[PDB]
Amino acid sequence: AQLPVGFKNMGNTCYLNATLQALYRVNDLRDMILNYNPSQGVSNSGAQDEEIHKQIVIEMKRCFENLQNKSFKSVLPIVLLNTLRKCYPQFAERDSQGGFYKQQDAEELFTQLFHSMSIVFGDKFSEDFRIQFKTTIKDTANDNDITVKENESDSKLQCHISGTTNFMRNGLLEGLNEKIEKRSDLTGANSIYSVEKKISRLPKFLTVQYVRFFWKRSTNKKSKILRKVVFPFQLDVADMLTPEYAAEKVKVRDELRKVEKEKNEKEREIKRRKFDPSSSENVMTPREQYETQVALNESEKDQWLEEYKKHFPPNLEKGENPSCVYNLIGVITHQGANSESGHYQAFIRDELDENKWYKFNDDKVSVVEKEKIESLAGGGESDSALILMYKGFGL
Amino acid sequence: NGKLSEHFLYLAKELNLTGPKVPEDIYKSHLDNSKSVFSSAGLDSAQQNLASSFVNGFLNLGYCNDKLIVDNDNWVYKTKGDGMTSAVASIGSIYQWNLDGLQQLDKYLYVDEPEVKAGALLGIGISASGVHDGEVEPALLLLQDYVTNPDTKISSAAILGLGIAF
Repeated sequence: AQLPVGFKNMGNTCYLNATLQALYRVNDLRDMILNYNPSQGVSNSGAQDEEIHKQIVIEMKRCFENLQNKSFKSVLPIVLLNTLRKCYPQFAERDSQGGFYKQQDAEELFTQLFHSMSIVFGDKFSEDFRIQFKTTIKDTANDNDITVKENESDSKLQCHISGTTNFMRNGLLEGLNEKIEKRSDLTGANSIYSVEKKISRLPKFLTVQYVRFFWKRSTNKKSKILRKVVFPFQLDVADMLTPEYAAEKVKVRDELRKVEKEKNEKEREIKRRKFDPSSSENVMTPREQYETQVALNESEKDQWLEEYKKHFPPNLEKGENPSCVYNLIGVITHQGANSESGHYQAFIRDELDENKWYKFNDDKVSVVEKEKIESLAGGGESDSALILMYKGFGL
Repeated sequence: NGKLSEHFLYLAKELNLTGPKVPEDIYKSHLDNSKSVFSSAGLDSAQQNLASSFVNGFLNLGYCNDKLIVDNDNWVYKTKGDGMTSAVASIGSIYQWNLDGLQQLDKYLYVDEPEVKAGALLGIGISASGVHDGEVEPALLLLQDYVTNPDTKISSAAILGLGIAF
């Protein structure tokens, strides 16, 4: 709906801002959050910090409603931050002006936020980020030993960009070849294991976390892996998918294609109307006609999304993506190797025109393109992705 | 005139030709060539709604046929405010330098708003300029009566009008 705007900064809350706008732009997630009332309570009484987790969720409600508003660039993150310190001692850390909080790892903030929603909603939030893997564990020296896990799963996928990488795409491959060792020689030596995951069940919403923070031993400093990556606007994951799962996904994708065309047909017919003047209605600015048309458009777009979801087979399970394609909606980029006082920037795909993106440099709004984000060289030459947020097509 | 009129080879042709009546007539011949247009420019809505009306006037400099556009009362009443005043005056500018097209203006002079009455009088000024010594439809005939009406707007248009026409 209404255009996203400045997110109030006040110093040392850059990281914090970026992650919050990021979550908001997911359509489903926004609504569940808006529809959260303390009357429904926590859906898990498995946590001694059950009450605090409700409170976070409510402050994010506040932020989201105001973010959407074109009027309010205030969202008041002063209280939200306070709450975070109590919930988790990670966020009480690091000396700074006023309270004690400073710049942090957006990776740390994201994992912690994740549990907060998970406890309040329960399993509903969770299924929308669960990744199953059929993982084969074969010792490089003892290939003969093969131990198979089928129930291995994780909420989050790691893209390792250490080792030869030049692209995000390459890095997604390397990320499956985690390497672990095992003191047992009943599994065949203390050699590195090739660990090879295929994804056998996609979630509705996919979280990519760049792993790259490490202490560069040789220079005795914090560093981050400097190797080039480039993130294409459209992602396709068809190769990582196990053949059998992949076929179903290609069929589903076709119904989705039809809606995307009717959505872009009636979109063009909007642009024409605005282009022409208002003609006779007499002692009126054109502006009053124009605002009305802007309002139609935002409505029509939410309506089109609902058509994709209804058309999906009732065979499809909640917590599965309909397709093998995803669309980039939010990039949390990081700058500076230190995150002790590095700077976070946010790129958020525009609602009203998916084509357009708003770069939110904290409070300050500037217009950039989808292309500008593609053209990034990544590394340290320019801003480079640390967390990527990917949305199933048509959701 | 009086030297010429005393001799009396012809009274009328000389008076006309000394006077500005022959200057009205030669232009009539010219218009046909340059091509009589109903052309208007200007855009709808807001303060341009006022403009477009006025602008038709300015574009139809001198004596020109734009009779049918003028004949619509729609456009005239569609103007707002003080802009209504300027609309009726500019109809006079279609008919600038010529008596012919008086009739449209006279209509405004009787009907509705104080605003359009002032406008009618100013425009009759602009049109009657094509005389001052023809003494064929004097400005004075129309223009006396509205001085007497004490309403300030009506009188002002009218006594300025006298100044222009003669």
